[PDB]
Amino acid sequence: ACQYTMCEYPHTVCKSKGSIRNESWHIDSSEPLCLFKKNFTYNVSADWLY
Amino acid sequence: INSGTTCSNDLLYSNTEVSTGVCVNYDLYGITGQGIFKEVSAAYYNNWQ
Ligand SMILES: *[C@@H]1O[C@H](CO)[C@@H](O[C@@H]2O[C@H](CO)[C@@H](O)[C@H](O)[C@H]2NC(C)=O)[C@H](O)[C@H]1NC(C)=O
Ligand SMILES: *[C@@H]1O[C@H](CO)[C@@H](O)[C@H](O)[C@H]1NC(C)=O
Ligand SMILES: *[C@@H]1O[C@H](CO)[C@@H](O)[C@H](O)[C@H]1NC(C)=O
Repeated sequence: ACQYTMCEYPHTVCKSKGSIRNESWHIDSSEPLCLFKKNFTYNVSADWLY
Repeated sequence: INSGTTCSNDLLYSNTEVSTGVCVNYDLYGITGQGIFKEVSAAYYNNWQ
């Protein structure tokens, strides 16, 4: 949770076999005003997420 | 200044002084009160409780 500079047309690009595009959903390379920053873990083999 | 994450202390002890058998004050994770502690063997807490 930060103060990002979002795009007009955001998308993502997969990492298993990357596509022709470039994952460009923001450009805020200013280590901006991040109010929250966290990392949690989950099972890779579990089918559903909630 | 006055915005962000890297705050200073402002806080109390966090003392490992759990004194059972007597009556104490407590401010545990936000909840305040007075009570008597007593140690016991339990397993129903999970890793987010
Ligand atoms: C949360 O996890 C992500 C991914 O594991 C971390 O992002 C990496 O950060 C390192 C150090 O800055 C970079 O060298 C990597 O390139 C980053 N990976 C990706 C995919 O962006 C992130 O730093 C972690 N956040 C915290 C707070 O630990
Ligand atoms: C993606 O980024 C790389 C490195 O900046 C660049 O060489 C490549 O042309 C970019 N892809 C597209 C479709 O613009
Ligand atoms: C969750 O992770 C454990 C540890 O590897 C694994 O044994 C289990 O199969 C995973 N759950 C599912 C639904 O795959």
